[PDB]
Amino acid sequence: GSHMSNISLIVGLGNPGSEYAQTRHNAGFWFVEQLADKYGITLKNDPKFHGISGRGNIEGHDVRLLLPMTYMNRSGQSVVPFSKFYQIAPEAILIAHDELDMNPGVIRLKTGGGHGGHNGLRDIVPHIGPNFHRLRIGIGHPGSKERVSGHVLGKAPSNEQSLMDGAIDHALSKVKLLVQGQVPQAMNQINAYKPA
Ligand SMILES: [Cl-]
Ligand SMILES: [Cl-]
Ligand SMILES: [Cl-]
Repeated sequence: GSHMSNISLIVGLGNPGSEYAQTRHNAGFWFVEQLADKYGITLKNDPKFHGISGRGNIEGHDVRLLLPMTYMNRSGQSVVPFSKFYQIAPEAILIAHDELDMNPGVIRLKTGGGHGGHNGLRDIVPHIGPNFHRLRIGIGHPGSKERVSGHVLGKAPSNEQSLMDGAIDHALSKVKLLVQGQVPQAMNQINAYKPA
């Protein structure tokens, strides 16, 4: 199983299919796919856990990566059984997700808290509790609430995409701290990111 607060499972939230791959609600997929390429972790089909998943070495630590293929609001149907099967406690999980309550180009590491309205996190917290870590990738808010599906399922304009891409890149550089259990330092260094 996992061991303490060394991060050993990194989940990226999103929806499957080409039609959703560039949408804001796939920000977590972007981060995990980029992380997998950085470290040479193969993301392969994982039908048992309704996802795409991988396993490999990050900086001397055995780490698993998971992209649920459930659709966002059923993400727990992948995350929960996967984490349970591999005996990964919440404290060793990082979930990367889009965050409506933060600007494009803002990124933060958070431990605990609720779903903040995010329909993927909403499907996970009831089962494993809140005590996992989150990489909150700011995407902005559309203003109004009847309109959240339109914003998160949109493809950001180029300036906003560039801001998110820079924040994600910064966070990739801090995964070494996370897999080493240096959550406080990683939090400080991630949360200090500015785009310019
Ligand atoms: Cl959705
Ligand atoms: Cl935060
Ligand atoms: Cl969160």
